[PDB]
Amino acid sequence: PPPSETHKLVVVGGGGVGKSALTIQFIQSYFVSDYDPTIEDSYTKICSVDGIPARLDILDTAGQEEFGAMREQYMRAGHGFLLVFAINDRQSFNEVGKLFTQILRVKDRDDFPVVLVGNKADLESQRQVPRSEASAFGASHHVAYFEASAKLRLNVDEAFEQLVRAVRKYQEQ
Ligand SMILES: Nc1nc2c(ncn2[C@@H]2O[C@H](COP(=O)(O)OP(=O)(O)O)[C@@H](O)[C@H]2O)c(=O)[nH]1
Ligand SMILES: [Mg+2]
Repeated sequence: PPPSETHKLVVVGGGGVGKSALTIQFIQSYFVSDYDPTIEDSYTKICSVDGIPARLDILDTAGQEEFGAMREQYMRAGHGFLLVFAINDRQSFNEVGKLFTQILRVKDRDDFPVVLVGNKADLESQRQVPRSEASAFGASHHVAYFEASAKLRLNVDEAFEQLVRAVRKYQEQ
């Protein structure tokens, strides 16, 4: 039952990058390889980060294009964003640039809680975005970057946990 340790988190990124697979890994701790791309759902997880309990309300977006809500709605409501691309899809990496610019336009500041996730780390030979390039993009935006694999449950908890940290330090203002 935490108090202002209740955080509305939004998972955003291009289709097919692993938003559902990542979110389901965090909530359910197993890999779903074929999650209905049309389903946009919110989840809740109560968990401890840095020794402090937190209520996390996580929206797994299906995109505004066909199936989901207009993004400005949940982008305004969101307390923190998990910005996902896939390391074997440069177009998905371009899409996170666009999403980042939109978030900071909606918040009217360049310092809102965001964590960058490059998913599908298990497909190293298929990489299209160098780790150094993705890292630079994160650094230039003052955010943490994780390479994750929803398939192998690598850096799933760690990415979401870091996002909670960013939201906390932000609202220490
Ligand atoms: N190899 C690999 N494939 C993944 C990973 N995460 C998701 N996928 C695959 O990527 C596709 C899209 O994943 P999904 O969770 O539906 O992505 P979403 O559209 O962003 O919600 C599916 O075919 C998944 O099996 C991963 O970590 N590694
Ligand atoms: Mg999905």
